[PDB]
Amino acid sequence: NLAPLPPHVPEHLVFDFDMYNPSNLSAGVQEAWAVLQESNVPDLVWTRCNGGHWIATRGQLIREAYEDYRHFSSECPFIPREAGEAYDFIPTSMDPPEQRQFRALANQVVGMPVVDKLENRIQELACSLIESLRPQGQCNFTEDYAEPFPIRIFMLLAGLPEEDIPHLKYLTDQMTRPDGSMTFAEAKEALYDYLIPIIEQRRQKPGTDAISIVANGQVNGRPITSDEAKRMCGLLLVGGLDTVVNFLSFSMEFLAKSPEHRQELIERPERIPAACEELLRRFSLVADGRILTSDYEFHGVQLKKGDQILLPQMLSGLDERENACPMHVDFSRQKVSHTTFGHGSHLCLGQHLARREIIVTLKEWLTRIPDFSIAPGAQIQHKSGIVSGVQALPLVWDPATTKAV
Ligand code: HEM
Ligand SMILES: O=C1[C@H]2C[C@@H]3C[C@@H](C[C@H]1C3)C2
Repeated sequence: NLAPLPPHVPEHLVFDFDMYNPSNLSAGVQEAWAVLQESNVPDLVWTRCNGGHWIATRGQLIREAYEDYRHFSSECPFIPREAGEAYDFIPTSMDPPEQRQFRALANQVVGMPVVDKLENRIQELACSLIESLRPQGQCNFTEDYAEPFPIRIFMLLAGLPEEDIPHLKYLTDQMTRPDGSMTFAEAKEALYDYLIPIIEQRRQKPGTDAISIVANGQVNGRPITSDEAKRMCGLLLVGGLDTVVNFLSFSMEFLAKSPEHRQELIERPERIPAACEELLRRFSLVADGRILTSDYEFHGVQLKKGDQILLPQMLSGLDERENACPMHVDFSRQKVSHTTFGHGSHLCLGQHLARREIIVTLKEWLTRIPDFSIAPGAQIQHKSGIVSGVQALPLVWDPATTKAV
């Protein structure tokens, strides 16, 4: 289901890439996308899939377009257009200067200072989860770790019931990796139905949790509106529930297949941080976009007002012009170049938290379970979308090679 090519589009710029179901999926999701960067592919393509939209294929263009909010508006950041349109999250669906007051409040909630306060819990949960798995000699890493670890931390931060996870997680997933089961607007509303009463409650009676702080915040000197708070909290949820979770499964699938990479990290822990960045570059997973505010000519291509463009953050650090031998994982790259957390005014406030969680996982897993692999005859499936993911991750190990801490 291809949409008819609009008049302004040169047919030589056509490359029908399905962000929800790319052709090379079996190879790995990063590998499916990376098709976009082959020699046969122009820098700026038009896809007839998912209603028709441009895609920038190179790090140089992606960065440029991210910097340029004047032309590339966040007002409609998701594809398909109906999704982009229903999209009302704060501060993500706003351009500067309006975005700033909101970002500033989001940052109070998820920023460094919060990470620093949550450290011991992050550590405590990881060690608790891993120690619990260790003696088993096998898990479902996605379900057994990647999901609980980050989500239980977020639930704790937000002051929400762990019981709500399954419902919440389903809804967040419909938004990034739609099933057809629900439209975006519907998923969005259900999430909002959830949030509304909570916000009310926290406006009347303030906690110290993330939601209580957002609900009672000041922005441009006056108090945040209930609708505003609902719109920030909605984003905080998708961020917390759908990001780190997918990231850890890609990284663990790689560690499982690469003993040499595991060893390195065991012997020379001083490299953990560097390895983390390199994993963030290699297993990049987010792709959203922007909307043209007007007619514009970008790198010789005519963009029309209202066109959407996908600016795949995942792609920048996969770009040969940015990284020599991109698909190769090398812990000692002189320069790890990526835009994994985005670029421009919308750079991820949740990045400090995301790194702390990744570094603790790596440190803590490798300590106790140094030797593991993917289960004999399990087939690892990737899933593509706004945020890509791994279906299931069956791991096996010999209990006897583990170390109790
Ligand atoms: C590996 C993990 C993550 C990745 C790769 C990631 C990626 C991104 C990207 C690419 C953007 C900007 C998108 C755009 O410009 O439209 C973004 C923004 C944001 N992310 Fe992260 N995210 C991650 C984890 C988190 C976490 C754990 C949270 C906190 C709950 C979070 C909260 C946010 C927020 C609040 C923004 C909006 C900032 C603004 O609009 O000014 N993210 N993220
Ligand atoms: O609306 C969202 C923004 C862009 C990406 C990452 C995070 C959660 C979802 C998908 C921030």
